[PDB]
Amino acid sequence: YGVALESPTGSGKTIMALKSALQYSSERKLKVLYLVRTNSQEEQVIKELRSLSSTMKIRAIPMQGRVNMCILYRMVDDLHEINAESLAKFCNMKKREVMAGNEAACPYFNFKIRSDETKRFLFDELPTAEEFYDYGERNNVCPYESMKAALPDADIVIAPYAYFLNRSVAEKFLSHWGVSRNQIVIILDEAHNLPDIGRSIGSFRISVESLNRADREAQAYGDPELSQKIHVSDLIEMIRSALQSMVSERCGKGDVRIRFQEFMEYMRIMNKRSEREIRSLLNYLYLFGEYVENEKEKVGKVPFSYCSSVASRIIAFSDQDEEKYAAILSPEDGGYMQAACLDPSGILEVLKESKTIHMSGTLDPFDFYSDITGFEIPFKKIGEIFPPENRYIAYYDGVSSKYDTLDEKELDRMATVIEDIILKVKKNTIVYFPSYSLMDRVENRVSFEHMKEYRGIDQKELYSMLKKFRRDHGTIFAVSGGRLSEGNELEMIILAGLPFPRPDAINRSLFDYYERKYGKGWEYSVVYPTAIKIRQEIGRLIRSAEDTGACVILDKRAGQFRKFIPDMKKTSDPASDIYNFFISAQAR
Ligand code: SF4
Ligand SMILES: [Ca+2]
Repeated sequence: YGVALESPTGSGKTIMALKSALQYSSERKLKVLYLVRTNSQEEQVIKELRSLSSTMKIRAIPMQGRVNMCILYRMVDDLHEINAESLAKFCNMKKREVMAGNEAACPYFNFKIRSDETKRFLFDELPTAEEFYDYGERNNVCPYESMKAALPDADIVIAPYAYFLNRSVAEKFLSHWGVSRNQIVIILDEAHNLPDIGRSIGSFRISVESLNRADREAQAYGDPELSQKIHVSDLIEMIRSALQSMVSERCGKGDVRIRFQEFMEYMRIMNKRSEREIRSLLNYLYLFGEYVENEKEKVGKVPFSYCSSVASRIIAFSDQDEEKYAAILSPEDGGYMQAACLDPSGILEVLKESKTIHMSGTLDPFDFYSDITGFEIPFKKIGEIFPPENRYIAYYDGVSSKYDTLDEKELDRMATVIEDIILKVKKNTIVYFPSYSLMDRVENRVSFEHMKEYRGIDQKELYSMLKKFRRDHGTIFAVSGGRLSEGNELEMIILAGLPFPRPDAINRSLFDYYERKYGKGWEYSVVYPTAIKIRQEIGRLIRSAEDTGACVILDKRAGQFRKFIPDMKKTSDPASDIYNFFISAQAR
């Protein structure tokens, strides 16, 4: 039901896909779906599809949910949480008012949704979703409805994972396409993220600021009596103080694992009631949400209720999840409790109901991906092989890690070794750190003109640095997991510390899960993901068979990763060996 392929990185990954997935494609009616995580990857796919469009016929359109593609809803209202359901009701009512006679109701709903001009743009130019949104904006035509209008005559579709893996959304999506999950083919772009996408989509949380929000909604819409003497506002106060007492009492320096029944226990003891009562009041809150939703709708607002969406998430929290999820409490962002999905096999399972094709270029040992993802498929290493002498991977002793976030002494060795390498190699380097504290500690010990990448991010200032990166000079600092992971220019990578997952309660839980299941919690929850994080930087450094680069790791326990990286070396003088490597590269 699936195939996993590995291509050496860059400009090819998605061309190879249709070149390895014209198999089936259209001889058995099938539709080609392209799932993508970030919008940055989306366009790296679409740019490829655009190139091959002149080769032979392909009719593609990007597809995304109203949550992204509805223009109106951000002007009419602006909520801090939202969902596809509420936007459905909202929009359907607007379309009613337009079709009834009030075109102003929603000025983006008109003939242009079905016009040749619009459909020409979608197929002949094949924009990204962000690009087709902009088109729609300037042309006063709804992007979403346009996509859905163009969909039934589309052979190929490029959508986010979070769109399709939303069960209720996928059903409407396919009901309009005409295709069924039998008649589909799904290409999983950068499928090395599949495990993480599952755990992400699967998880949910109830945060204090979310209760705060429902509290204001409660006051807005009557704050009626749920029980005789307990109002909506009172119930919310009960639920927030359960959470706050839990965060106060249960956790210190950060996250903590708790048991799901604990919240209800805290709920029961504090307020002197049993489950029946608390379950009921929680239900009566969801019902109030339903009232709020109806009341917002009949006015013309987006019918989204914080009390409705909170009610369900608490019910969901307290009810299921004991085996495949973990109950994490957290002090962050006022506090929240979370259902951390530890095993994404059950979320991703819906995919093997269609034919899947797992594209990456970075999932070295497949067993881990198969065991984690729960995908029992063949694995082929389809990719014309780049020579190993064109690459240089090595790890270094000096900066010996007895602790993972301590020792000023061994942090000086981190600064010096870096400074020796960059000043001597003199090439376009980016130094990934495992955290912001180590990067900030190193930067003030270091004394060379570099380029920061601190929290805040914002899309505009990311390019301002990227402009000066490609053009002149060289060095850039970044935290590994950050947004420099989304991209000639590059040449050397200095992993200033091996990018392990943080001492989370979640990562602790994941270890336990893959300890109780395979007796290898370390290999499954720490190493394999870290190896795949590394390989990715190595992969984004060398994309061509004629491109060159180096990648050092400053870590004493980096030796582990030889069986994941079969051409890694070890160094005691990395500065000189990398320089000696680059002299050998220049030669040719
Ligand atoms: S037609 Fe209007 S209400 Fe519907 S998704 Fe488009 S902008 Fe939103
Ligand atoms: Ca509802």
